[PDB]
Amino acid sequence: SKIRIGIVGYGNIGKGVEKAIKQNDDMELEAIFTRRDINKVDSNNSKLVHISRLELYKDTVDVMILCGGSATDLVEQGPMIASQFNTVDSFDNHGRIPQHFERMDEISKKAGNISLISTGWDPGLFSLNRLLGESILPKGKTHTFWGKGVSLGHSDAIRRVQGVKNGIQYIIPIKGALDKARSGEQCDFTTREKHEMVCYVVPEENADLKKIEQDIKTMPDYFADYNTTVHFITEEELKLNHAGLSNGGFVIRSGNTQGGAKQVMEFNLNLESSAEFTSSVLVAYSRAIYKLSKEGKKGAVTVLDIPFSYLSPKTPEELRKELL
Amino acid sequence: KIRIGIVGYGNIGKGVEKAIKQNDDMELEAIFTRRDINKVDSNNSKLVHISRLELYKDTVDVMILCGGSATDLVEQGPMIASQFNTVDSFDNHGRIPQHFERMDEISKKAGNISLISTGWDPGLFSLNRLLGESILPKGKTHTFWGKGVSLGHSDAIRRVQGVKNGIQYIIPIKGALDKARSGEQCDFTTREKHEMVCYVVPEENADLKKIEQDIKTMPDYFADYNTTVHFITEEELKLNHAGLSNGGFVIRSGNTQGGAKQVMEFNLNLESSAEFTSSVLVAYSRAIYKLSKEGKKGAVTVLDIPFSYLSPKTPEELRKELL
Ligand SMILES: CC(C)C[C@@H](N)C(=O)O
Repeated sequence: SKIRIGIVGYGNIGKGVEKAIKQNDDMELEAIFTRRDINKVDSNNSKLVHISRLELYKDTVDVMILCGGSATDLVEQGPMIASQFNTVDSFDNHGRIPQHFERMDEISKKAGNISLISTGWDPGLFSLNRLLGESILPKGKTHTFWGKGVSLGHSDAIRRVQGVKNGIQYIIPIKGALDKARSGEQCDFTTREKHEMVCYVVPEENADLKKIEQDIKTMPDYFADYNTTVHFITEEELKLNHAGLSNGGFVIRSGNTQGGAKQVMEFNLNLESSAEFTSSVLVAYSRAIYKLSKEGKKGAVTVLDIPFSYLSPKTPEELRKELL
Repeated sequence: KIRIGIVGYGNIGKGVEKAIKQNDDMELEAIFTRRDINKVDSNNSKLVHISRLELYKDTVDVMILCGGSATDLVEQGPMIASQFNTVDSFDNHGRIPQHFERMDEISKKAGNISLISTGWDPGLFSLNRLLGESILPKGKTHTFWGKGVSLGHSDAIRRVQGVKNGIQYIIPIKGALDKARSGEQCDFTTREKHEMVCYVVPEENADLKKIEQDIKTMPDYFADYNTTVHFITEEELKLNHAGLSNGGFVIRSGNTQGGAKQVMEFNLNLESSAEFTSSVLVAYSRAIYKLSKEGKKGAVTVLDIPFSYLSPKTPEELRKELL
């Protein structure tokens, strides 16, 4: 009697979900729904099933994990899947979450299913800690930094600069800003003080390195506001040391108690593989959604509504005995 | 609007009183002391003798037990829970299963809800231990205790012979902390994570100080740690060791299929441990108030409470601001 999981999208995240499931004995992978012609994408990968056949699994999948491979799926179609299954997604457009919730709630609701939106680390785990922090320390500041990680957008930008063969960009929290937050001295940070950007560029033969550097550093919207460093490297080093699959970040609540005493709470992640971690979180929440659906819960939910006890396959007593 | 009653007025109780002031949606109804009426009327303030607890029925939504004493809670807890929704910070991990059972039985009878073992540990750290092993099933969880007093160990020493008053500190080892943070995965011994430093005021007859080294051999308390010992005057203990600060770390180091290193960390750096613990109790009282109005009865732990219940903001507001 294991939890039957369905995967939609076979990009890095779906690949990770399939992986995570192996680390979860109480779960089985029923199928991987893809758009690519399964016929040519091998056949020994017995779990692969074409997206056109999704509906045929309406009764064999307990939780459908949406790992949409960037397109219309990775934002629009989950609503179509919620109409048929209990789902879990990591919709990451913070500004549009209120709307995504509205829509998903209606569907999952009248369909009698349950849909979990925006889980992962941010949104997801960082969200939970932002809430915990301001809930426990009502008087204070909340600072979220996004650990060393790539920005697809900024990388494409770098590529539009004259004389740039190829390149990559990283956003990195500034240590000095972290140290001050970690100290109880409450304060607000300017954009320039929280994060710095680091680019590794492969120049064309003869290109005007100093020009490229400034073209990137003074680039409006993307870099103008941040201290940016440009390192020039070869195509070999680019491929070897900048796969760009890692990430991390910090959530810090710097506050004071009534008497004025300093109190600091911090939560952070260091991810060698950002995608595999997100997937692991997706799977864990799948366990929670399964329980919830069985309890007969309906509508859309966020990690903000789920007790941590639901993320574990252990019983209530085992937890209170082992972890409390 | 949430009417809070404080039971006990030590450091935590004082802390709850202050924290209530940081919550516009909450009101302090009274502070219950064990002190004899033989005080000074009430000395003004919100102080009320414990004997009058019964009288506040239907005028208190949540009783926050700031008694401070695991053993006292064993009996007093059920007592209160039979009359009010309660919130305590029962900190004896080893006996939490028993406390839950007792509090559960009672609270269900009276139709009330009792939240036990909240605080930073048990409480917040328990939450992260769970989150940690839930997201990274394959890995190792390590908990450290920042640098501060370890109350229990402070009494165990006060029970020693030639000692009449003393204090101890628990201190994480930078070396252990870094390894944990390296996603290297491994097992640590008690002696590898923390060292103990004691400060004791002896002399019950200038008593044998070297036999006071019967503290370093104390089973379950020291001996498992490199325990450094010092002796001082009780003036040098009040104006030098008002150990209010404390902190800790919960590190989950693990690997996802394929061996990629994944590290999660939660830590606290508290200038005033008690006050922090107090803010946690209040935040959770809000959650208990809500569950209460929803009709939940019986005992619960932080593991059963959705984080959204700790905030006075609405669900739509949280999704918009924090999600
Ligand atoms: C839209 C995202 C996939 C990439 C964007 N956050 C960026 O880094 O530009």
